[PDB]
Amino acid sequence: RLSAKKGLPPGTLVYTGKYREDFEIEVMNYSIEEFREFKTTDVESVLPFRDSSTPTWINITGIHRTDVVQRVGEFFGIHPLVLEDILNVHQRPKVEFFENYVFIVLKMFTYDKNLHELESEQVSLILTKNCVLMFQEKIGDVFDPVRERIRYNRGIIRKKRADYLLYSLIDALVDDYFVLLEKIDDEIDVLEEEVLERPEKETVQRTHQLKRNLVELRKTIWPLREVLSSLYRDVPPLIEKETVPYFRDVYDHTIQIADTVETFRDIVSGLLDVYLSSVSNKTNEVMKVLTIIATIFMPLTFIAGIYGYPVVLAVMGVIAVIMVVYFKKKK
Amino acid sequence: RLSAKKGLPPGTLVYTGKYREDFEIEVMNYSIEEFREFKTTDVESVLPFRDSSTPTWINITGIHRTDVVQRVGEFFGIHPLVLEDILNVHQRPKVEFFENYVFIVLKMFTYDKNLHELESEQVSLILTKNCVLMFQEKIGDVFDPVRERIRYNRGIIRKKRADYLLYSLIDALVDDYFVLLEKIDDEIDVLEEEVLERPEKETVQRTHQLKRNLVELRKTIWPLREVLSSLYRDVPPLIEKETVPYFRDVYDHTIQIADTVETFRDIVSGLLDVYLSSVSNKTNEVMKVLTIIATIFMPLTFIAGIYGYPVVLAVMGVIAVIMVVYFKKKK
Amino acid sequence: RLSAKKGLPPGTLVYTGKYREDFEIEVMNYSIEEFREFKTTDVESVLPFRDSSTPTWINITGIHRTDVVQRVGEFFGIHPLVLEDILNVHQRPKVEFFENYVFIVLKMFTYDKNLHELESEQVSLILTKNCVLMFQEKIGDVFDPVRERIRYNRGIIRKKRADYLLYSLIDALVDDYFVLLEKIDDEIDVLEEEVLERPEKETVQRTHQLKRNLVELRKTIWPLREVLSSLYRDVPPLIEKETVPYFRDVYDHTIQIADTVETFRDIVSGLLDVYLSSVSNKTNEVMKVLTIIATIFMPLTFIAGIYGYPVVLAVMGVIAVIMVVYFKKKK
Amino acid sequence: LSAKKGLPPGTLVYTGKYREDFEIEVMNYSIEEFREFKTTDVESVLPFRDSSTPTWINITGIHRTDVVQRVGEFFGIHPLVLEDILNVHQRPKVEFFENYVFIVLKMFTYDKNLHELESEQVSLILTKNCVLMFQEKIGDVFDPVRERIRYNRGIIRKKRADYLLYSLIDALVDDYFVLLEKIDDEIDVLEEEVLERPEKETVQRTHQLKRNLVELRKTIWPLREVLSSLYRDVPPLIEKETVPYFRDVYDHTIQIADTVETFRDIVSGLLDVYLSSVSNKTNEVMKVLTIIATIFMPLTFIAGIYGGYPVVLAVMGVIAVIMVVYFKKKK
Amino acid sequence: RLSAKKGLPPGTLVYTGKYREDFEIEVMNYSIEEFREFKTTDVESVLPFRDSSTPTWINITGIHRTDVVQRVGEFFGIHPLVLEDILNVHQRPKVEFFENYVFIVLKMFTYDKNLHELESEQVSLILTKNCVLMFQEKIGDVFDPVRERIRYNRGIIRKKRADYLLYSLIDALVDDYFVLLEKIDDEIDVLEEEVLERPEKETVQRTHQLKRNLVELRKTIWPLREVLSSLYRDVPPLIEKETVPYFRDVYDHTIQIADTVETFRDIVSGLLDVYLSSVSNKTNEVMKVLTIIATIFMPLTFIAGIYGYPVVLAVMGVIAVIMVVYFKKKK
Ligand SMILES: [Cl-]
Ligand SMILES: [Cl-]
Ligand SMILES: [Cl-]
Ligand SMILES: [Cl-]
Ligand SMILES: [Mg+2]
Ligand SMILES: [Mg+2]
Ligand SMILES: [Mg+2]
Ligand SMILES: [Mg+2]
Ligand SMILES: [Mg+2]
Ligand SMILES: [Mg+2]
Ligand SMILES: [Mg+2]
Ligand SMILES: [Mg+2]
Ligand SMILES: [Mg+2]
Ligand SMILES: [Mg+2]
Ligand SMILES: [Mg+2]
Repeated sequence: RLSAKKGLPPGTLVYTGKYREDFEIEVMNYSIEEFREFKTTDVESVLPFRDSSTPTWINITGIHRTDVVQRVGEFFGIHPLVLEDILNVHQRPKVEFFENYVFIVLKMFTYDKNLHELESEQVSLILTKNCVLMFQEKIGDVFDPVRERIRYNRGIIRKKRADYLLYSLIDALVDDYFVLLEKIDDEIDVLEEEVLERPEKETVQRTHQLKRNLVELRKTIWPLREVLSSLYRDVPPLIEKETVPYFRDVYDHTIQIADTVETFRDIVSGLLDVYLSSVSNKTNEVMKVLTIIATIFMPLTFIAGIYGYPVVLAVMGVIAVIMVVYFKKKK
Repeated sequence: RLSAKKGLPPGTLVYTGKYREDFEIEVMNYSIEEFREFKTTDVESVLPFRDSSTPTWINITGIHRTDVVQRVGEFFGIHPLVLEDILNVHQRPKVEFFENYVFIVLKMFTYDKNLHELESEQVSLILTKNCVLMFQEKIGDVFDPVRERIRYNRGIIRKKRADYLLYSLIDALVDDYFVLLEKIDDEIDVLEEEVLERPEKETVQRTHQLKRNLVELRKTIWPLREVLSSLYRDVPPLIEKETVPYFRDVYDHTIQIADTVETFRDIVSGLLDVYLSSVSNKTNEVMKVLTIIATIFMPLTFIAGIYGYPVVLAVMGVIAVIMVVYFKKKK
Repeated sequence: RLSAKKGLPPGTLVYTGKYREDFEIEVMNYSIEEFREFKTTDVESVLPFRDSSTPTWINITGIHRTDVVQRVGEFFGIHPLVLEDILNVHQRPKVEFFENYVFIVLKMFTYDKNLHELESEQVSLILTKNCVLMFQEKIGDVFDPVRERIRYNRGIIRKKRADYLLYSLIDALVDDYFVLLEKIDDEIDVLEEEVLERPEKETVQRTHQLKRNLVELRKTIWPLREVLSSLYRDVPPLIEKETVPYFRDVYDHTIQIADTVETFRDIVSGLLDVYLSSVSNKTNEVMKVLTIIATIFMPLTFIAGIYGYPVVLAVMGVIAVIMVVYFKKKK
Repeated sequence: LSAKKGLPPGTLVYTGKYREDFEIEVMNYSIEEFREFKTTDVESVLPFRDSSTPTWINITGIHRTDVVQRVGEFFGIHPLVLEDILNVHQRPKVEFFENYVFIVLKMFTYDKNLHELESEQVSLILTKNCVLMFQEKIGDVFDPVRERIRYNRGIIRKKRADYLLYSLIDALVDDYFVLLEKIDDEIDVLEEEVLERPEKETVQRTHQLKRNLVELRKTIWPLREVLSSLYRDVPPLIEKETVPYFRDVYDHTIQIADTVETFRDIVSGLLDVYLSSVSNKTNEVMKVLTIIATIFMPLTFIAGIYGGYPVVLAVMGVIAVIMVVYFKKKK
Repeated sequence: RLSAKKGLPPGTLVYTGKYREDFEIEVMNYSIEEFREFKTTDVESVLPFRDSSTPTWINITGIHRTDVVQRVGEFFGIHPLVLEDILNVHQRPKVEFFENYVFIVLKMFTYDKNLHELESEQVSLILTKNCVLMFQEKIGDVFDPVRERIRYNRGIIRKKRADYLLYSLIDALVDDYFVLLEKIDDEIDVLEEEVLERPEKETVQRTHQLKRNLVELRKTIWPLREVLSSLYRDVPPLIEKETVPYFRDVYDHTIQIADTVETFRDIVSGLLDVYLSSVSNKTNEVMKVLTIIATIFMPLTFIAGIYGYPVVLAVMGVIAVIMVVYFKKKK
């Protein structure tokens, strides 16, 4: 549903999401020499991989299938509290370190331009033995470049173990926030136009909309930085002075992303005061126009009114040009 | 608000609340095999349970009955300073660890929609031997799902000891803040309508009212996070590498709740500036309308006035349509 | 008053106060069995008490008598730097722990309602041997309930030693901040009326006045929290696992008072923006009234003016009622 | 001027603005006797380096970089320190070297009525039995300290050179109280003009004061850190001797910081108070326009339809007093 | 030119910059005795210098030449992750310490006055053995004074080793921020003119522009302080109690720069509210002018209108001077 699933016992596997469309399993098992890869929708087929001596990346898509999550969960010996965190998708990103596995929760965003609105999808990962278990809400992810790298043997991914695969997955995900930040920079640039130039009713709507989107963004990003901070200065089954430099590089991007997001909160928050000033000033002009038209034709209509002749007209042009050369000392 | 109860000695048991309606004791004593449960209003009947070898949940409702709190207090060996903390309900949530008992104070909120106003109830808990003493201000709580779990033997609560009962009750209370958060989100959504759309006198009232409610909400939630932080990374008679994972899960929700509350403070604080801009932009129109009507009929009334003929009327139509085709360059 | 007392040597006893009215000494010496109490204005009479084996509370009122403070100071062996801190009354509250005495400086406030203005008095205390030396600026304090408790043997104060007397004195003073907070809450409640309802010139005065008063209040309360924090987690001649729980209870109120004060800063800071919005929105009405009256009687006065007949009056009523049934589509 | 770029680390440039005067001034003293003189020949003060009795060498006019160099080398002061002496745009600070303490402070001047504040840097070096002092321009706050050595007041003559350093820092810190007093006056004057004399130059002074307060805070906060460091640290500062004295300056330092925060806070609101005073006058100016408008608009119209007589005047007084008794329902 | 370079393996050397114009290498190898210096565009010629026993400063300009960076990188044994950080030009400044080298990334700014806009260039440094490798985007730097010092044997740079050269290069770069800060102080001084004096549409543009520039500036300066904080209290191959005092001096400038940047954020952020008030008040005055002209010539045009004689004119002068001596009680 949404943020209530109340009075249920601790271990209860409920998908609180909204995507119940697809379901797919996808394995990739690889070594320095060779690699295999397949999709199935039968779970019992991927369970043997728990015991590979070679890296495997099991990617379960469509976790609305709580049955499936439970089965994989029990088989790999994952705590029910963890499985529950997998299936509840309104949640702090986070990392927890257990005996024989690392658990990570991350968000993966989408921004629709022009209908200025942003959705997220939760991704969970579990490193354990030679496996990276991945859990997703819906088909469509940012991990495609990583598949190619295993498939077409690019980079060093094939030489390296399962922890480096975790790295590689996290790095693909963090990098995507750069795409997202670029799109948001464009809305900001568009919006600081309308503000001091197209003053309007729907212009104020979009400002607030962006501010709101930024707050949501900040809410994910700051714990995301903490995730990567934790992965970097910590380290159990992450082959150490080996992969640690790589986590640190993602940690760095994380810090960059956080900084850029603060920068936007900052720029945007002033934006309304810029609009307020653009409009109060458009008021000032309307006022001046009213006031000069008023200030000449008020006495002129008065002296023409005291009745009850080209010397009246002449006084009417004298006190009319001493107005206009007084609104040459302001206006 | 009874925020004063001054010049009384440290040990003094005064209920500073406002609920003096009901009174009830309710025991639930349980084990893996069987369970018993009853209500009474005679205190002497519950005191034997102090020495159970099996988990017990004594729940005393209506702590306006200071005499009752004193008796239970003294019998379980609870410090007078703690008993006074129980009866005084204007207070930081908190945890205090003593020799043979943990003491906890929490708040439990109620939001009345439409009459946009929020009340709270304090709940105190004392874990000690195999007991969870609970103290409440008035009938009606969030612990109902927990009773069913003991009654109908759901979950694992019956296999686990008194500390897990503590957990289970806190967990039930923390979860309720999610209900409350959802209701507040709705007011926020409703309010960012009226602000940029139904500009009004009572609209500004509700904004402030919400802001106020948010501040009160923040005041409780932040120390609440600290309560659950303390329970998690600490631990005396809380069967350790057993129940600790559970408190941690509540700790997490606490962090989520905190985060969500900052997000509302943030969104709402801007809401007045959104209103300001919605209104400064409106005034502008009333001004333009006044100014065009002014600016044509000011000189037209003047030249018609300098007379005190269809060539006058013709000049009056020429300088009237050169106005209207100049407010086609703005307005 | 006052505030500079420059280029004087370190040890210099100047009263920088403003109260030079009264002077009084008042002793209360007590034990489990019996108690004595008296007032004097002769100092040499109180000095023997330094060597009681029983708790004594010497209360010197009117420290403008720097001579007296010096005498008592030297006799109990109190550092001249401390005596100077006693007599200088613009000053962070604080605690300083010396060899054979604790020194404490606190403020004690008065809020005059209706003439919305707040004064304070400084109170100093020195625990040393079996004495609590108290120093005050002017007659009238909050310690009256404490006298009663010694006099009429209430509570446990008579069983306990001098440190518990210090506690009692501090506890009485902190509790008075509750009184003061309640009075401030009332001004806030009254002020958030005038803001969105009686918009006015003197209304803005009171807001600022209150904000100012709150800043002054925050300035004292935050270091007050630090005083009590320090007394609680520290402890020399404070009979330990005895009186510590009691300091801890004051510590708790201190935190509550701090929290409440932040809450007011928060609430009040928005209050001007509420007024701004209440006025920017009214201006609107005054504008519309001007604009309707303007917009009908501008052209009506023009056509009646083109003349220098019940078909003129009929056109004047037709275009007058097509206005009013157009301000039935707004206004 | 704070550019002096691409010069090697050791470069002695005076980046100040005061090149007027130059003077040396020694005061050497002991418990028994004291000598003091002025010179402008440096070689005369260098012998003092080896006193067994406290000396206070005060060099005024450090635009004389040659002099600073000579004293520097002779006392064995690192060129990096010497450069910090001559560069006057700089965080106040304390640096502890092998055989000396180095301290940099600011010393302010506020000119009332031309609401503007200048500073002068003071450096100090404690080393052996010397306190070297370096100033930009004649005129300092140290006069009371000279008298105390001259006229053997206080205890300065009994105590060593570290107590002299204290005495000098204490004199300088105290001066900030003078400066804070003067600033409190501007604040009190300004919160008049804001809600009472609304004006163009009123807004100027607000900003000006805000700016002054930011510069002030910039110096005061590191100043607190200087004194914090001197207090809880201590090498050649005769310990449980002079430590109490540094601590007392430390306290003033904290009081000064707290008072400055109080002003930042008070003043920051001050513009919103002005905004509200004006948006409201707007309201009044509006009402006045609107009543005058609303009666004399129709009255000028009916007198205009011609083209009756004390029956028109009577209708003109009726619809004129039904206005005024309608602006008895608002206004 | 973006910040997306997505789905590429960790080690990938892409120049994400925008300057592809020049390319140059420039070595300076020096010792106490003598020095050599040359430019080349052939890389293989500089590689031998890796093994100098004497300090060398290799400065590669035009890192768009990724091939060159790769070659120097591998030969000096620099990790591909660092190389990638060299070529990626959008990036937290930072320091990373590896086995046999220190890596540092810094920015180097340019402010164009009058077209109020600021660009930056990245500079990377690697201290390794007796080399400082420097990497730049485009010809033109701040390091010229440092070349002179080696060339014309000034300062102590020739006596000192490679770590002092690093210091010298970082010190040159940090110093330039003072130039940049001076230029920005000028815009602020100019802008707080236009705000309270030349109120205008393009005046608000520049304010925002400057705020934006400040935020970007702050983004670089803060991690910059962290860079130099890290170099100072850390230290591997930086000859310790030797060069550390020097890094500390840069550290200090860094702190100063940060403090100055906060000061500007602070000053500038209020600048819009100053403009708002300067304009709302130009509203207030325009209003008063309209309202006095209105308020006299409204009734005067009415009584001259009631028809249908020097006693009419006399009443018209009486009620015209009782207005003007009523706008001597306000206005
Ligand atoms: Cl790779
Ligand atoms: Cl359960
Ligand atoms: Cl008591
Ligand atoms: Cl050098
Ligand atoms: Mg749950
Ligand atoms: Mg009490
Ligand atoms: Mg969980
Ligand atoms: Mg605002
Ligand atoms: Mg003093
Ligand atoms: Mg308590
Ligand atoms: Mg330098
Ligand atoms: Mg320096
Ligand atoms: Mg003191
Ligand atoms: Mg990459
Ligand atoms: Mg990188």
